Amino acid sequence: ACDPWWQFNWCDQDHCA
Amino acid sequence: LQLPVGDKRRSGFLIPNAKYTTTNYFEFYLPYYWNIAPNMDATITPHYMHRRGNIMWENEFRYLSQAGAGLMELDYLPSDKVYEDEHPNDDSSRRWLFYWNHSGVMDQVWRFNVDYTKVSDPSYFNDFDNKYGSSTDGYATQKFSVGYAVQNFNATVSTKQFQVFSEQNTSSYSAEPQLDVNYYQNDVGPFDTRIYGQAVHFVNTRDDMPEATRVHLEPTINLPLSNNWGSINTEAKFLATHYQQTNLDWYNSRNTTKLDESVNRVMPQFKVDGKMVFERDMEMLAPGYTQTLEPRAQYLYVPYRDQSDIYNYDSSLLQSDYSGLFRDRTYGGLDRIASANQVTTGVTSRIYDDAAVERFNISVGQIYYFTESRTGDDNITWENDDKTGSLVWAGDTYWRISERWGLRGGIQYDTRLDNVATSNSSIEYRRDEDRLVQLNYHYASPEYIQATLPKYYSTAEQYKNGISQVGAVASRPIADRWSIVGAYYYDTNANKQADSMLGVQYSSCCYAIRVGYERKLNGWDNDKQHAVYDNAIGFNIELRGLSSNYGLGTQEMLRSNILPYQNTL
Amino acid sequence: GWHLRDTTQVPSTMKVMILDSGDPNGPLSRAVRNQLRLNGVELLDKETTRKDVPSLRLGKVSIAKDTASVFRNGQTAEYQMIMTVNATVLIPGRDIYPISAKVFRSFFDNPQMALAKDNEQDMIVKEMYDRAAEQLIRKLPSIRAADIRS
Ligand SMILES: CCCCCCCCCCCCO[C@@H]1O[C@H](CO)[C@@H](O[C@H]2O[C@H](CO)[C@@H](O)[C@H](O)[C@H]2O)[C@H](O)[C@H]1O
Ligand SMILES: CCCCCCCCCCCCO[C@@H]1O[C@H](CO)[C@@H](O[C@H]2O[C@H](CO)[C@@H](O)[C@H](O)[C@H]2O)[C@H](O)[C@H]1O
Repeated sequence: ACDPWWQFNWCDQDHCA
Repeated sequence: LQLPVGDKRRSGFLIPNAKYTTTNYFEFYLPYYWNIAPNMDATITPHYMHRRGNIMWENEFRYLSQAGAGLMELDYLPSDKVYEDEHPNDDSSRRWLFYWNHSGVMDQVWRFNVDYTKVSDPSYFNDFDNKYGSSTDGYATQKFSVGYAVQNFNATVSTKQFQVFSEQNTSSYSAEPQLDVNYYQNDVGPFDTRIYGQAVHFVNTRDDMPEATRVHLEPTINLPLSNNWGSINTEAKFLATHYQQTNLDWYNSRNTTKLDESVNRVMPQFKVDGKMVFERDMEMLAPGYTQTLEPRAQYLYVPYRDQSDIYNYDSSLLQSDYSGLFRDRTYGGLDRIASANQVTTGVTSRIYDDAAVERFNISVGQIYYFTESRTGDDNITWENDDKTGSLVWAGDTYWRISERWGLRGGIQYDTRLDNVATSNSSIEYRRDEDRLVQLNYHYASPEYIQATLPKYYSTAEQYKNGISQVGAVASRPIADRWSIVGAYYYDTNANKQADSMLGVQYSSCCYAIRVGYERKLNGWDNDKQHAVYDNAIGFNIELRGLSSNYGLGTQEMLRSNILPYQNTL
Repeated sequence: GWHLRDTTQVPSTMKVMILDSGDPNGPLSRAVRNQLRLNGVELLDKETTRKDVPSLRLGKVSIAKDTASVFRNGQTAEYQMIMTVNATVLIPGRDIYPISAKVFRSFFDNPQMALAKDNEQDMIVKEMYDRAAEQLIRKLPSIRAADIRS
């Protein structure tokens, strides 16, 4: 359920980990 | 009906005026003025052209109403021997121009704007007089807009279309329609809040290009704090955008990256801006003079979102002058929004005299990038692979040397270009509207042209060398009745003239006679790979005595060339 | 001998002002109102019964776009935008003082992205008003000086 809703985070699209 | 005054006199025939050009040989205009009613007049001008061997009918119509002031122009030439010879396969050789400029604010809330130009062929402005267009124009603009604006809200519906003249890529996108909404609220506790919304439909002239519907929302909240000597503003914003893209088959069959029919792009933005002001009394130069030093800093952060699946409809790279250094956007529009992790640092020094009047100012600033600014579709051709550090520098200066002397300068340097991106300078002496001299210089490096313009610009002979243009303008009156005006704009890369103009006006109590000569760049010869020049020598007579216009016509002559004069104090 | 600015940008005699213009809902009026609000100036309406309050009347605004440079074929390379704003400051009883602001901007033209360029132009205009407003504020102290030596 993160597909549209991750966009509101302050991280870059190729970040996490 | 014999020789009235063209401003508001009874209808009749104005003074006919003649000219000789290299594009039309002998031309002569026989205007007739028609005062239809108060706030409504028209002008019908038969314009005989000898080289084309015909008459172009020009119809001007000026009106004023509660909706605003407007002006319509309709030029029609039924046949054209030159155009027919150049285009023998067409069914007709008629040329025409339609122009409409309307501007008005009604009831302080409604705003009506129309800026419409439509020509029959892309070469219209290279053949005919430049009064509502110019031979330097690359396209014709067609804009309508109706807006409603109250103190804390506004909503505008507009339509923008463009007719491109260059026969390289005539495909252009248009917004049919575009709706913009802004709402503000200034007393939400200590915070100031605002919201911006947009709904646009992008459609292309070509039938095989993608079409789009874009909906954008932008809530913004900021906290400003101020002192007598400093200020700081903290801003937090959201950018939400939805794209519905259709007609992607042709594009998706030609490119390795795929456009998506439905796209959602949401990103936060954080900004902190800070200013300080220091003062000192600079007695060594002059007593009572004040020098102010203003440091300014700005941290900007926008995360990275891959935008390669969105076609670029209305986003273009923005110039970075000193004022543009602190801008929060890299591109215009909303198709491309670059990721940002950057700090902009600048300083401005001002010098005021004893009367608290600003006489000098100089600004220098730079942008430091902690991470690379990327959109996911990065195709700009730089001279190197620098991505982080002090990449952009800008400087500006303005000096009012005396009452009659003024100096202005600006420079923009990019380390990714390995060269100065752009620069401009100007020095002007001006005693009054008639006594003036001005020297100006414009420079744009070929690297900047290659980076910020299409590839064939960097390949074509007439674009790839950049800009290095020096211009001199002068005007002097003689015996309180004669006015002499001259202008010369010269390109130093090719060592060739770009523009040249002379003008002599004799003004009397009841009439004025003006003689004007101009030699201008007017086109490019693709066969022999050299520029085309156009010469024009014309005479005009106007009737005075019915108004208070006792001027010598210097300013009007200064604006009669393709590089018109602008006052820089 | 540097020191922090100990005086307000707006003179203390102008901490309460009346903002007047023929386009109260226009962009220039909004920019001027925002600049005055950032400086702590309290704005009243034109019909207020308070006297001895200075008034700021915004005049006509001229926006001109011209060709600053051309390519080798005579096509426009750079566009020069000039914004000229005229205003007057009425000091109650004393006099009226005219002030003006001139803002210069430049941008390169690109027919292939004409629509994009148009949007950029709009952005530039949106910035220019702001600059103009700042310039007007920077001319407020001088008027105060002109009020003293008179
Ligand atoms: C910070 C203070 C405010 C700004 C003050 C400066 C403003 C005035 C400077 C602009 C005028 C001079 O502008 C300057 O022109 C020269 C000469 O063409 C350019 O210089 C150019 O010289 C030749 C031209 O073929 C090239 O080989 C070279 O690589 C290139 O740099 C500069 O890149 C430009 O900056
Ligand atoms: C400060 C204001 C100055 C106003 C003075 C300028 C007005 C005079 C216009 C120039 C005179 C007209 O002259 C016109 O230009 C030049 C002569 O210079 C000739 O053409 C010339 O142009 C180029 C560059 O200018 C020369 O390097 C070259 O030797 C020659 O081709 C044209 O064939 C002629 O038609």
